[PDB]
Amino acid sequence: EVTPIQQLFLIKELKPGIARIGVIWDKNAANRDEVLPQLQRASAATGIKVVVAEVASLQEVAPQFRTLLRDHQVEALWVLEESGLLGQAAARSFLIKNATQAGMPVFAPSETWLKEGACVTWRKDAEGIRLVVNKAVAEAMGITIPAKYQDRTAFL
Repeated sequence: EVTPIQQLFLIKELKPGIARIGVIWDKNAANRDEVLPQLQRASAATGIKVVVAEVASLQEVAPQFRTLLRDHQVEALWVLEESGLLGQAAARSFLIKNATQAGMPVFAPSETWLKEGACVTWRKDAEGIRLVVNKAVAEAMGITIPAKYQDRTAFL
């Protein structure tokens, strides 16, 4: 319900200064032809370069993540859905741990990721976007809440 471009504009204010972000995309997720060109348009609109790494199985997750880190030097990890592989505990734990140990916040699609170490997720209410924030991690990662959302932010 929060669109990819709305998400990337939020990310721009949550981690200000960010210039490169990494997306891990499940090749078996729905809507690739919609989401993936929207990411490139979001990139041009926001000024943040978006690099997408696609994965089909757990053995692809680790090498693809390292490509994002060494080849592209991304500054955050962004996961847009968790219907399949990214909804598995093994993939979720791997991505959060290796992102965190690289100094990268994780912007995640559900509170399950927050319960495991991700920084921020979001929801759309009648009064607009609301943020859900892992207070412990977000404080350590230097996440900043835009002024409009100060009153629309819940801690896990």
